[PDB]
Amino acid sequence: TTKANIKLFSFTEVNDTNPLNNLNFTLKNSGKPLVDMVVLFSANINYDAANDKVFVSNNPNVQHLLTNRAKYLKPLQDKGIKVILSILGNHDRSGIANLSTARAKAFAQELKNTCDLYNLDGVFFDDEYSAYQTPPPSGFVTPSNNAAARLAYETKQAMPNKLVTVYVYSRTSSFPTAVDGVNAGSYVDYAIHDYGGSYDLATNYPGLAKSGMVMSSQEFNQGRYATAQALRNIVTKGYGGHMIFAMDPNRSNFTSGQLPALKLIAKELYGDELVYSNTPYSKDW
Ligand SMILES: [Zn+2]
Repeated sequence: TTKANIKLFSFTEVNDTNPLNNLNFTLKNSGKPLVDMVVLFSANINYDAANDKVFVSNNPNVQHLLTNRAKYLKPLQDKGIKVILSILGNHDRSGIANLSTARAKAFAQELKNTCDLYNLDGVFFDDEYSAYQTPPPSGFVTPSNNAAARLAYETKQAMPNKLVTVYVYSRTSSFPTAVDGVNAGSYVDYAIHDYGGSYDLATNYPGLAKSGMVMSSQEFNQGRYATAQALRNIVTKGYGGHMIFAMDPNRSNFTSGQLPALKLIAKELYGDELVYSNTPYSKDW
């Protein structure tokens, strides 16, 4: 009748897959889409040495989708699916976890600009691949969860109506110290576990409610799947979401690995049945 209030996050590797594939899965009884949020993986954080500015760097694949958002993103949004832009390190001195307070304020502004320009629903922070320097260059600090917390906090302040989501990994795995006297629960909307993670996040992000905790993420390319027991645990403990990374009906493992997992999610999380459309969406770029 109605879809359970457990959000399914689907991370689409834009270098490989068309995000419209997220439309191909429906819940038989409720008639609703299986996927609640699509994360475009991923844009990058980069440093412009000339203007000493940190900026959102989009590779040709991300750019393609943003540029053509009426084609690739609007159809998701029209169905009520939220579209989130991931931000990842990109081999230079800048990253998610080493901005000074001033730089964090400036980057949060950049994020806000990007989200406004392309009508994005929020961001996902993943602190990986930056080439952090020692000692820290000018306007950068030693990488730390506290510096990451500052960025997440400034991002929320810049766009209070949009989603701020973080990875339970590296320096965004915990924000135990208030920022300007505000707790994590006040600026983080969702914290997403690394593959198979299932522990409670309340102490990692003080103030974060169970509804903001995304558990036992699956990796559909590598074939790292959740058990039925792990999914039932989400329902019985009252957690708010689940995540799947790199779903792609065009990959050779779809029938043998992906589909059975998607059917298990429909059953265990939503107590319903999966309907797969069988609509081709290829990387047409
Ligand atoms: Zn690279």
